[PDB]
Amino acid sequence: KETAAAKFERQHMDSSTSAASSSNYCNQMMKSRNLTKDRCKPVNTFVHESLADVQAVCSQKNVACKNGQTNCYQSYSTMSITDCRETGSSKYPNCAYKTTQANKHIIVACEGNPYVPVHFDASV
Repeated sequence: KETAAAKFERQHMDSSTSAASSSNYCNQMMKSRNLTKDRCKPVNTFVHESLADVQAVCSQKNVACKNGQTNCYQSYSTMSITDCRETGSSKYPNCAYKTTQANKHIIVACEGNPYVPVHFDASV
């Protein structure tokens, strides 16, 4: 089955673009990354950075996750991110999202050897 690390990349990484280029970015990416296949994922963040730069966060500032786990890390630097959240009209299978671009620090949970992101916790 898909590993947690691979799931993180599919759900949260977009090294192919430097920022969201239009209001339809989230609609298209949520679909393309299969985040709308079985239900409309309510909220999601994409990170417009290299994979290595995001993986490196696992060696940056430790902080407890929202759920209390202690394997979370905040990036030292801000990153280009896109916030995706369902619009009021979103209704499966016609999932619909508001695209918001931002430059924020990220907080990720990490696991494994290599020690890599497995969950996106927050943009801050």
